[PDB]
Amino acid sequence: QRGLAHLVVSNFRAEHLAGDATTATDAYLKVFFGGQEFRTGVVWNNNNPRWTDKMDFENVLLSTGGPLRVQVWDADAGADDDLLGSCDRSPHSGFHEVTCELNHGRVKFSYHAKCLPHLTGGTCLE
Ligand SMILES: [Ca+2]
Ligand SMILES: [Ca+2]
Ligand SMILES: [Ca+2]
Ligand SMILES: [Ca+2]
Ligand SMILES: [Ca+2]
Repeated sequence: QRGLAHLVVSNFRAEHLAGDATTATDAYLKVFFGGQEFRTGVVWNNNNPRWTDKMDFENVLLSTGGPLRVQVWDADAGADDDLLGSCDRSPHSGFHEVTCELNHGRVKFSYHAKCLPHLTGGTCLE
C-alpha cells in the first residue's frame, strides 16, 4: 500500500519562553500525528528548555494522517496549565528542520519521514 512512511521526531528545543509571571517557564511538549500523542517531561524553571526525547511514530499514513502538530505547554503544578502556542506542519518525505514562531518565543525540532521501500515521492504515494 502507498502513503506509508517511518516517522521520527527529535531534537526538541525552545527559547525565550514566558509561561509564568514570577518564575521561569516550566515547559513540556505534546506532539500529535495520526491519533498518536507523545509527551515530553517537564523542564522546570527554564526559558530555554531542551528535550532529549526521540519520538518513534513508526509507520504512518503521511498523506492523510492529518498534520504534525506540536503544542508548547507551561506546567502550572496548581492544576491548570498554559498553552504557550501551537505549530502545524504537513510532513514531507526526508529530513526536515522546523521552526515554529510562537506568540512569544519559539520552538525548534526536526523530523524524519522515511518512505517505506518500493515507495517514493513527497508523501510516499509514488
Ligand atoms: Ca503559568
Ligand atoms: Ca516556573
Ligand atoms: Ca508554570
Ligand atoms: Ca498541571
Ligand atoms: Ca495557569
